[PDB]
This record gives sequence, structure tokens and C-alpha cells, in this order.
Amino acid sequence: EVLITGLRTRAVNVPLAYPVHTAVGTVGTAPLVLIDLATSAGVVGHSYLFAYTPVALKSLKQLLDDMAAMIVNEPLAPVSLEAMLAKRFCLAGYTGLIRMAAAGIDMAAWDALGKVHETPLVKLLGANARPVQAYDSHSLDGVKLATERAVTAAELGFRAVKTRIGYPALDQDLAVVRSIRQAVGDDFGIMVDYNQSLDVPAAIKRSQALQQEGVTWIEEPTLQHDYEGHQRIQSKLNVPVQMGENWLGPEEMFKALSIGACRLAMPDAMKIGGVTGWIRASALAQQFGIPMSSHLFQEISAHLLAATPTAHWLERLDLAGSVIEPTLTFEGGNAVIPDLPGVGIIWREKEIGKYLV
Amino acid sequence: EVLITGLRTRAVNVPLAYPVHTAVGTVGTAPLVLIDLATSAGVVGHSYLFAYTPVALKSLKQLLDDMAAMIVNEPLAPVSLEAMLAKRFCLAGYTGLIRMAAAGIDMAAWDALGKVHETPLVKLLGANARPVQAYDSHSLDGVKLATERAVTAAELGFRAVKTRIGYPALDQDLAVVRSIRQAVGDDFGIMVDYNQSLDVPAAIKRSQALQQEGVTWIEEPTLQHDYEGHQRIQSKLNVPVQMGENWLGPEEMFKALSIGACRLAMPDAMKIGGVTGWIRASALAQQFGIPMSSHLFQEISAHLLAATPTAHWLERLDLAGSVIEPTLTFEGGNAVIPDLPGVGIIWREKEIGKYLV
Amino acid sequence: EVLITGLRTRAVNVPLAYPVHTAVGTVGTAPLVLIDLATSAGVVGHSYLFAYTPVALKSLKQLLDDMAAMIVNEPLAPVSLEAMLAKRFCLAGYTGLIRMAAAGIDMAAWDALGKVHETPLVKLLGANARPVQAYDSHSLDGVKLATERAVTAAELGFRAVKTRIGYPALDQDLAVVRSIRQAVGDDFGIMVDYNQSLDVPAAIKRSQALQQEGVTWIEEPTLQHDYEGHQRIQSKLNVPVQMGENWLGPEEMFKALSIGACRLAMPDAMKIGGVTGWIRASALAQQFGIPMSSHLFQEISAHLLAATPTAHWLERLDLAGSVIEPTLTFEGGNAVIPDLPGVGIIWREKEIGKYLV
Amino acid sequence: EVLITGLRTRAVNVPLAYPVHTAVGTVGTAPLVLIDLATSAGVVGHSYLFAYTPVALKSLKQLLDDMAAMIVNEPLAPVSLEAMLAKRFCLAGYTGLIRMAAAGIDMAAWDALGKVHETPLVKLLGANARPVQAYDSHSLDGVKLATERAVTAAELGFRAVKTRIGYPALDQDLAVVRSIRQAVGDDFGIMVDYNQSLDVPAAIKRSQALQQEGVTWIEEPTLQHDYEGHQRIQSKLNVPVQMGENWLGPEEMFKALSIGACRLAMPDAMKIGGVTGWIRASALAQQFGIPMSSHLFQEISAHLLAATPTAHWLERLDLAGSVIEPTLTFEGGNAVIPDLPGVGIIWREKEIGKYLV
Ligand SMILES: O=C(O)[C@@H](O)c1ccccc1
Ligand SMILES: O=C(O)[C@@H](O)c1ccccc1
Ligand SMILES: O=C(O)[C@@H](O)c1ccccc1
Ligand SMILES: O=C(O)[C@@H](O)c1ccccc1
Ligand SMILES: O=C(O)[C@H](O)c1ccccc1
Ligand SMILES: O=C(O)[C@H](O)c1ccccc1
Ligand SMILES: O=C(O)[C@H](O)c1ccccc1
Ligand SMILES: O=C(O)[C@H](O)c1ccccc1
Ligand SMILES: [Mg+2]
Ligand SMILES: [Mg+2]
Ligand SMILES: [Mg+2]
Ligand SMILES: [Mg+2]
Repeated sequence: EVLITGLRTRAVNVPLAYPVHTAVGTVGTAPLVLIDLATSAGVVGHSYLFAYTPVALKSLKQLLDDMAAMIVNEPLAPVSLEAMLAKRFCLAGYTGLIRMAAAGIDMAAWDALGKVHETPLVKLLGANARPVQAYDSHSLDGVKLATERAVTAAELGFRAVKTRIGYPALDQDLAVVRSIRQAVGDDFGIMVDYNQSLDVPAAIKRSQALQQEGVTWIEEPTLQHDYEGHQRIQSKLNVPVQMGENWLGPEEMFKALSIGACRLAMPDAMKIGGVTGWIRASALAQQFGIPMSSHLFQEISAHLLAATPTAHWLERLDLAGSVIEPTLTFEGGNAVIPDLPGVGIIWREKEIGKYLV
Repeated sequence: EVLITGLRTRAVNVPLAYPVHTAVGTVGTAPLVLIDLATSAGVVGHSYLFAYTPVALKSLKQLLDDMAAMIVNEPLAPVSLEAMLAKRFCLAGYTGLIRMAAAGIDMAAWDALGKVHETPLVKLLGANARPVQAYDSHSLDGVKLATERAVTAAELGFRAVKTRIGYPALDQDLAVVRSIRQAVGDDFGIMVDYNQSLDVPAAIKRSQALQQEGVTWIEEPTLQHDYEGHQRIQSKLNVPVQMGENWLGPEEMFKALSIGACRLAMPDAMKIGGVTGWIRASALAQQFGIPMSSHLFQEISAHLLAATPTAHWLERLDLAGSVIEPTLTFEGGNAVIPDLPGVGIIWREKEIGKYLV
Repeated sequence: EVLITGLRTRAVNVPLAYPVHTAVGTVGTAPLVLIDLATSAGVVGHSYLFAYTPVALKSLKQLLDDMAAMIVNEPLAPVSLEAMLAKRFCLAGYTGLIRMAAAGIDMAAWDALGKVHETPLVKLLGANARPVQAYDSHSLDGVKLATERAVTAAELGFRAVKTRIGYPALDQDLAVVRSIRQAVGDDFGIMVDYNQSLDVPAAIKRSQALQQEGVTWIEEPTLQHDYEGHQRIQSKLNVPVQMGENWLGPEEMFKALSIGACRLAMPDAMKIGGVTGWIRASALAQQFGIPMSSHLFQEISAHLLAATPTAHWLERLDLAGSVIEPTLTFEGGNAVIPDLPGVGIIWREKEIGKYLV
Repeated sequence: EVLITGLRTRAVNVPLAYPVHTAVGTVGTAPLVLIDLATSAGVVGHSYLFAYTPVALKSLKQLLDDMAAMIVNEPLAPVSLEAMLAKRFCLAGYTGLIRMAAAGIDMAAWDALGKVHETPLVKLLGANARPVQAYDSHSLDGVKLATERAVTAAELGFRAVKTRIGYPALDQDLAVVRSIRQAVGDDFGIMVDYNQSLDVPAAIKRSQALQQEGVTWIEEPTLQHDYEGHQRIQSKLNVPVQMGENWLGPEEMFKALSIGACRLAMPDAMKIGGVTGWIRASALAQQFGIPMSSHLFQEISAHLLAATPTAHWLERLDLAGSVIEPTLTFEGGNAVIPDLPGVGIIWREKEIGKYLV
């Protein structure tokens, strides 16, 4: 009955509202691939993929264009499509870029499904829309800018910020945390992200000093793939260890949870396998007793978390704002699902034209 | 937008096409509760619950009638409804009869959801309909009747039968298995169910003799709740141990899988928590590497298994055939989802009137 | 020789001396089922069941009335009766409402046994009566009422109170604990109950702050069924974790103890399987090294704990006081078994008439 | 001193000497990317990457072309280069296509290193060249062709063949194994590959029947990423379980070995991280006590295995034969390293021109 009839992809480099500071330098643009999934019913599903670095952007788009042939003419049934792709790529390696690509199709396919039934994605998954608490995600900004950005966030109504740390000296990490605290008061959440930059012993030492400061969570303290090493750092902390943005598929999350690597999880809608992967990851999180937050893709995450038993926080990081209408709104620090079928992503065609690669 | 506006329940005692023989005696009827879930959209969701024994039938219906007040006027959103009930019953004990009842509402609620969107349940879950291999489930029938019933099943096209064993002597269990084999040939599957009737040492002994015969699986050899004891029996077998019909909620299945109690799982749609519980159990089965079959509720299971990554077998045991139209058909030993919105359950009002309790 | 000859049940809604405050609102009545077990010897055993919510009350009574047929004419031998019921319900699910019902019959059957031999239950179990320290159990009462109620308890001679916590902010939980402490002095015990309301990370954080305050125990911090999650919270505390009120049968307690979920146990006489289940649970507690307290059913618990090797505290929460004579007395904060055959439960027929449902 | 000065890549689709039969159909060509790594010393390193499917070929080449900018002007020091890339891709995901690409550069970089020092790679790694036993790798060929191909292999001097199995029926897998055996005699090795096509229970059953036949190893019986599931199948076999062709980096091999997933390993030079990854994987294999064989890349594997303490077999599967000179020779079933600097890969420029994509 409803068939997929085409796939069109466009690679852009969009400006970021909040340039992200890093050890290297400032990055003011995001490399995205926009996807349009056409169907025999006259509706188009939409989604986007984040490439992380301009180095992979063209390659990601080419991969997607080359896979269009496997999905054109298949029924618009995301669970069954996902099983087919996992089988086609079983030798090449259903992970990395290939898995991300497939996740792109899944999210667009679900968006079209919601449109066929004229219903918001959240409702198609069987849950009600509810606002989700969100925190504003900042970067490796230095004491002054980090403080400045936190003050603005509280001004906009957020009740928590995420800062990135990992300066050369521990003393610099703490300066930043303290300056934020002083300007925002003691209620306020302050999440901190190490972005995989420390070895285990250094992680235990810096984390215990931070725990004494009062942070909400300690995220990705060491190499993302070393589960066992995250479990060792967690074993010496009261504050929770957060991770999950880099799990490629729920079978990687299962491995890390099976070992006790962390006390909080934050899957990335794209890497986790789209809507289909997320539903799976949510069942796991529920059973292991782990609060689950999101990483990027704020548009679809708002819907995904509402249907997530252990939902915890939504990460506000607006990558695609320049090319999409602002249908997701934040009120009182909570993300509010818009009442539009699918995920509610609507392109600003005019602008996309400017950033085309 | 779509609200639940009423709940009506009717308790019946229906005749069984295949009287089930047991150690005690023959049972020719099934105690069911039919549920009708009305909604503000003009559609009615339907489902049924199996009470196992007439002893619990009135109590089950009374429980459901008494909970109608908590769900009337709530939005028709099964995932969110399920979370609310788990919270209302957190002190009483969200398990047993209460959990079964809630599972009744979930299945009816999902059936209504499929009707609101005029789509079969399988498609609403995001998968395509596909036929599912099914095996015909018989009872503790003795050599002659068990053989007879197997021959008929193969005549009707099935390619596997389940017999119940656990006679006073092992030698009787084997007589039955061998007589079936001789009449159906070596290709044919022969599943055997102990229904929790042996202690661990007796299970290891009888199972190893059966493994030598050639059975497809060994199901519930000891008390259902002794996970660790199932893991011990499994540790000495090549043939797989099957179980799962008695898990109340995916959190019980999680416990048994975490320990390696079995190599096959067969959740019961009602005890597992309905459609919402099943989706959860399917994610777990996928990650632990376990083929997953169904227990009873053949109507909705056909749809559920099509959306189940590790689907394995559908259990044909027609409890409600006397009061429902035969929309599910078996062709070539495979169950075929009917193309009707929801689950495809349509009452035979006329007959229900006869079996009313 | 002594046979069971009848079962009569009456469902009531009794007033509580101490209205229990909850997040939802105040509850001033308890839904109970009273049971009378008649015997061929001319004696009647008595017991009661607590239904938790009015939603389950009629269903519980109907279940009991429907099972009377299986026990009428059986010998008055509680251990053998319990084995028979566990076998009749092996498919339906010997847990939840069914298990509670069976536990009702067990307690009444033991009460009749004590009456046949004209001896208090404690003595029939082979132990001497001894007073048991008891603590007064209060609710989610707020700083003012919680303090008030604690002061009264100390006035009545108790040397410990249980308060329920789990306010929206940790700071509210602590305010309450501190206000109580200030009014009762530092000797005094202060137990706190979370009633399953926190996720694991939140439990570790709030518990460590409370441990610093000085509480006696931290009870049910997270979902009752997540044993592994209780073990994680316990692993980061010095103060003990308490739980057990929700174990359905000693086979659930065995599972939680096998994993180290807690350092204290407090089985509920009804859910644990009656007198027969308790004796079993007491043997387990002894071997795992766990002090064992009671949950509700103060009348029979006084007798049960005297025969319990690791007995610890008796929970004073008078559910049935309105319809039973006050034969159990508290003197000097210790419950005192009355010297009457059986459990010493004697109905106030007059009043029961008022609360009948 | 020696700098990398350029990277040129060419995507080809080469004919295979031995068309590979699969469940789907016959594939007569291999999608490869050839890499030329230029250096300031006047030497060019060469290597190739296998893309598995034409779907990923253009994307792989584009990725490599886009990363050339990060390596141009860096010193020709493969260990240090590899650390730099692992750090650049730490957010995107250093695995999948990105990891394969980086592995392409590593192998070419090592080939150039051997050329700068005018020495064969094996000698630069500190070991002597020695012949390595090799087995001829065939496909899902059916009884007749599989037998035919085995007979030819023995004619050419090989003393072992690998066949792929996984037919719809176990009986078909065995027919093939037996027919081969009959034509090659009992000495001969017969390896069998399931290519991830069975679930765990089906793997245990089919493997035990094969073990009875007499195979050398059972390779990839279930999903490659389910380590724990491979460990379960291995636990019921005497014959060893082989796997490793799909490990992306030694950190995935470490995970599988840490759990006992298999008794033999066979890393793939490209997926394992090139020469730098292999040296690492060889140290692990040595310590866990596992014989280590190769998967594809026969040219460089011959050198790699000579420096590998637990070396076991070399897999003969000639993907690039159409575009490279035949410097690697097989004599007496043993691969013989050629005496040429680097890996000994020399392009047939003329032909490459024909297969260019
Ligand atoms: O958690 C986060 O937001 C960061 O780790 C992050 C990683 C990659 C891109 C942007 C942001
Ligand atoms: O697996 C099965 O079918 C049996 O265990 C079974 C149990 C309860 C009712 C009917 C059938
Ligand atoms: O431990 C306790 O007393 C509470 O958890 C409690 C639970 C249920 C009913 C009353 C009281
Ligand atoms: O081990 C082997 O050779 C096979 O698994 C194989 C896999 C992928 C490509 C070619 C061959
Ligand atoms: O530093 C990072 O977070 C990363 O490189 C990044 C983040 C957001 C946009 C572009 C690039
Ligand atoms: O023996 C059984 O399977 C069980 O008691 C039963 C099965 C089917 C219908 C009624 C009762
Ligand atoms: O909140 C509770 O403790 C529970 O709902 C309750 C307790 C005591 C009587 C009635 C109900
Ligand atoms: O079936 C396979 O082995 C795989 O798809 C393949 C192998 C060799 C060349 C091309 C493709
Ligand atoms: Mg992060
Ligand atoms: Mg069964
Ligand atoms: Mg309590
Ligand atoms: Mg292979």
C-alpha cells in the first residue's frame, strides 16, 4: 500500500547560533545532510544527519544517494526496512557511517508515517505529548564566556546548562564551574562534559574534585569505547557518570549497560538507529534502571522522550535552526512538541539554497 | 483529542474445539473476560483475557469493572496509560491479576488506535504483515489421542505440534513422543511441555532422554519462578529449554534472561503487559540473542510477531473461537494477518449470549 | 480428624485512627476483607486481608468466596493446604491477589489451630512470648504534622517513628527529618520510607544526604522489583537499606537476598504467604545474616517475630482497630502478645456492621 | 625528514577469478579503492581497500580524498599518524568506513617505509620471512561446484579449503561437507563459514552435527557483534569457533577475547587498523592463547603473519589479482613473501584503466 518512491539528499554547511569553542579553535558551522523521503501517498518525510566534520560530509551524502536504489519501491514500514538494511550490510559492517545513513532513512520514514496518519509522531508511538525539561548546551568557552552564556540561559528560562571542560589543569576546569555557580545560584543545574579527553586515573582525580563542587553529571570522561574504564571511574564517584552519545546501535548500549559503565544514558537519535533504535534503547534503559536523556536532534527527541519511560533531560543544541522553521518552542525551560503531523520539521527552502555544498 | 469514554466487560465460559486433557481431567471450556473499550472517536477497541480457572473469573471481571473509573476520560494513549496504572498499583503489587487486567485495557486500547487510523496493528507498529509459522498446541492426551491429533494437524498443513508430557514414568513420556514421530515422519517438529511438573534432577534426566529422541524444545520443566533451576537444567542440554508464558511483565523476563535460564522465550501477550509490554520484551529478546515465540492470544500475536526481530513460532491454541469471527486464517501452516484495522477481532454477539456467566 | 467446614468473608472500609497523608491526598479508611474459617471442631479461625485500594476490594473478596469450594472438607493442616493451593494455581500465577488470598486462609487456619490446642500461636510454633520493640508508623505529613505525631509517639512511650519522605525537593525531605530530631532528641529512632519513589541516581544522592542526618534506615528507595537497583544504592551507603513489604512469597525474598539488595528485611505477613510463608522467610533471613522486622498485621506479627531468630522491629500501624478488640497492647514501646489461644483476634461484631461494603 | 606529500585514490570494480556465490546470487567483481601515498623521499607507498559492496565504493573514495588534507605534510610515521587520526575522529566515531579509510593510509604508509629502507615489510617489523600455510577460500557453491573447486585446490597443492554453508536445511550443509571429504580424503582440512546466518540455538544444533563430520573450524555462526552469543555456542563445542573478520580495531577484538567468544581469531588487515592495528592484535592474541589467521589482503598478510607469534593460517582469496602483479606465490600450499621492499604490491597500470569507476 504505501511505498517509498524516492530519496533526495542535500549537503549543507549551516551557521551555528552559538559558535562552538574547542581546544583546536572556534567552529561556526555544522555539516548536515537533509533528507527528503518521497512516498506513493503524496507525502514527503523529512530528516537530517549531522556529519560532525566537513571531512565526512560529501562521503555521507554520496553513501545515502547510492543506497536509494535499495529502498525505492519498498513499503513505508520502518521496522521492516531497518531489518533489511541490517541484513544488506551485515558484511560490510552495519555501524559507523552506514548505520548513521540508515538511521537517516528511519527518521524520515517515521516522519512520513506520522504524515500519512495526520498525527504527531509522539501520538503514533502511543503516548501523549508532555513538555520535557531541557538544558542549554554550551562549549569549551573559558570562564568569562561560559559564565556569560549561563546567565543568558537562565534569562531565557532554562534551569540547567552543560559546559565542556578538560582544560590543561584541573584548576581551570574548577574555575569555570565555580564562576558559573556564583552567577546562577545553587539551585541551577550544571552538567559538565569531558568529551573523552582524560585517562582513567586522571578522570577519577578530576571527577572527585568536581563532585565536591556540585555538578549534576560527569559526561564521557574517557574514551567512549572503553566501557570497563567508565565503570572504574563510576565506581569511585557518588555523582553520576553520563555517556551514550557515541553508541552505534542499541547493541553497543547493551554492552555498556551490561557492565555498569554508567548511571545515566543519553543516546543520540542518529547513532542509536533512529526512532526504531530509540524505542529499543528505551526498553533497555527501563530495565537496567537508567534515566535516559537525548544527545542533539532536539526536534525528534522531544517526541522520543515523551514516549520514554525513564526520560530525564532534553539537550538543547540547535544545529539545524538556520534551515528549519522554529516549530519546537521552549517555554519555562521545557521543550514543547508542536502540533503538526510527523516530527514537525519544515524546511526554509530559501535558506537551504545559501548553504548548499 | 481522542478520549476513552467507557469500559464494558462480559465474563463467558466458552467451549473449546480441542478439549484439553490434564492430569486431573478433561476441561472443555475456557473462562474469558471480553472487553470493549469505547472512545470519543466513535470506535470501540476490543480484547479478551483468559482466566485460567473459573475460580478467578468473576474476580477478574469485577477488578476490571472497578478500574474503569481510573481510565474513563483519559486520552487514548496506551504507553501513557500503562505508566499511570503502574504508578497507581505500585503499593498493591503491579503483577498477577492486576497486571493482567491492565494488559487487557492495553490491548483493547491499541486495537482502537489501529481503528482510529484505519490501519492494521502490525502496520501501526511500523512493520509489514508477513505470514508466521505456527504449531498446533495439544494436551496431556495419551499415546493414541496424541498421535491422532498430530496426524490431523499435519493433514491441516501444520508442520509442528506441541504435546504435553510429564506422565508418572519417563517411559510414558517417550512412548508418546515416539508414536507421534512414527506417524508424522522425521521432518516434523515436535515440541513438548512439562508444565512445571518436575524437580531439577528429574528434569535433567528426562530431558536428556528426550533430547536423544529428537524434540524441538523442552518447555517449562520446573517451577516457572525458579530461573536458576531452569539455568541448571539448560546447562546440561544441547536441545533448547523454552519458557516465558508465566513472566508477569518484561521485568520478570529480564531477570530470567539475565541469568541464562533458557535459550528460547515465549511471552504471553496478556501476562507480558499487552502490546506495550511486548514491544519491550521484543527489544530484550533481540539483545540477549533469544528467538521469541508467542503463548495463546493467537489473534494479536500474529501482528506482534511480525514486528518482532527474533520472531520464531506462533502457538495455535484457539481459546476464543466460539465468540469471534475467524478472521485469522492458517494457510500452509502459517498464520495470515487479516486486512482489517486494529487486531481484527469481531465479536459473534449471538453466541456470546449463550456463554455468559 | 479436624476438617475445614466453611469460609465466610466480609468486605469493609474502616476508619483509620491516623489518616494517612500521601502525595495525592488524605486517605481516612482501609479496605479490608475479614475472614472466618469454620472447622469441624467447633472453633472458628479468624484473619483479615488489606486490599490497599478500594479498587481491588470487591475483587479480592469474590476471589476468596470462589476458592472456598477448594478448601471446604480438607483437613485443618496449613502446611499441607498451602502446598495444594500452590499447585492449583501453578498456571494462573501463584502470586499477586491469588497469593494474598491464600495467605488469608493460611493465617486463619493457623489461628484455628491454636484454638483447637487452646494455645497462643507463638507457643504452638515452639517459642516463648516476649515483648517486641515497635515503632509508630506515620505518613507523608509535612514538617508540622510529622513533628507533632512524633512528639505524641514518644509521649505514648515509643522509642522510634517511621516517616514517609520523597518531597519534590531533597531539601524538604531533610527539613522534616531535622524537625523531628529536634523535638525528640538524639537517642530516638527515625526511620524514613521513600515508597519506591526515586530513580537510582536520585536515591544515592538523597540517601547520602540523609545518612549524614542520622536516620535509622532508608526504606524502599526505588521500584520494589528492581533488586539490582537496590543493591546499587546500598553499595554506596553505610546506613542500611530496608525493603521486603512487597515480596510476594519467600521465593521473591530469596531472589533479592541472593543479590545483596538490602541489609534489613521487613516481610508483610500477608504477601509473604502467611504464617507458613513467614516461617520460611525467617529461616532465610537467619542464614543470610539479615535482621527481620514486620510490615502491617501487627496482631499476628507480634507472635511471628517472637519465633523469629533475627527479629528486629514491629511496625505499629493499626489498620483493623475499629473492628477488633484491642487485645494486643503496647507497653513501654513494646508490643505484648495477649494470652489468648490463636492470634487473639476477636471481632467487634457491632462495628463491623457499620463499615460493611 | 620523510614527509607525506600526496594521496591519490582510484575506485575500481575488478573481476574475480572465482565468482563468489551467495544466497542472493553470483558476484563476479570486487569494489576496491587503490591508494598511492607519495612521499618527499621519491617513493610511493601503495595499498588497497575492499568496499564489500558497490554501494559504499564511491563514498569510501570520497572520504579518503577528503582526508588527504589532514595527512599531507605530516611525517611518514605510521604509529604517530594513527594516533592523530584516532583523535580527529574521536566525535564522529573512529570505526566503520572512517576506520577502514585510516587503515588504508596506515598500510600504504608502512609500504613506503619499507621502500625508504629498501627492505621487505616483514624484515622491518624485525622478523624473518617464512612460508605460511594457506587455505583456498571458496563460496556458497552447492555440492557439485564446492566439490569441484576443492579438487582443484588440492591439485594446486593446497591442503585445506574453506566452504560457506548455511543452506535452508542442515541436511544441505552436511551434504556439501561430506562430498568434499570424499573427494579429498581424510587428511585435508575443511573449514566452514556460516557468515553470521544462524541464531544461537540453531548454531549449537548445526555445529554439533558438523563437529561429528570432522571440520577444522566453525566460523561466524551468529551475528558478528554478539560476543556473548558466540561464547555460548563455543561452550557446547569441542571443535573451535572462529571469528574476527569484522572486528573494527583491536579494542573490539579485546572485548570479544575478554569474554571467551572464540578459540581462533582471524583479524582483517583493513578492519583491524592496518599494520599498526595488527601488531597490536597480535600481542593480544598471544596473551589470550589464541591462534591467529588472516582474513583477505593476502599480500600484506603473508608478511604480517610471519611476525605474528601465534600465526595459524593465511586465507587465500585473491581480490586484487587483476590489477596487481603476482609477486606473492604459493608453493606447496604455502604463501611465499616476495623479496621486494615494502609489501611488494606493484600495479598493472594498463588494467586498472579498464576497471575504473
Ligand atoms: O554532548 C554533547 O553535546 C557533545 O559531546 C557534542 C559532541 C559532538 C557534537 C556536538 C556536541
Ligand atoms: O504453553 C502452553 O500452551 C501451556 O503451558 C498452557 C498453559 C495454560 C493454559 C493453556 C496452555
Ligand atoms: O512500610 C509502610 O508502612 C508503607 O510502605 C505502607 C505501604 C502500604 C500501605 C501502608 C503502608
Ligand atoms: O571469511 C571470509 O572469507 C568471508 O566471511 C568473506 C566476507 C566478506 C567478503 C569476502 C569473504
Ligand atoms: O566540538 C564539537 O562539538 C564538534 O566538533 C562540533 C559541534 C557542533 C558543530 C560542529 C562541530
Ligand atoms: O490445563 C490447562 O492447560 C489449563 O488448566 C487450561 C487450558 C485451556 C483452557 C482451560 C484450562
Ligand atoms: O498511602 C498508603 O500508604 C496507602 O495507599 C494506604 C495506607 C493505609 C491505608 C490505606 C491506604
Ligand atoms: O558474499 C560475499 O562474500 C561478499 O558480498 C563479496 C565477496 C567477494 C567479493 C565481493 C563481494
Ligand atoms: Mg557529550
Ligand atoms: Mg506451556
Ligand atoms: Mg514501606
Ligand atoms: Mg568469514
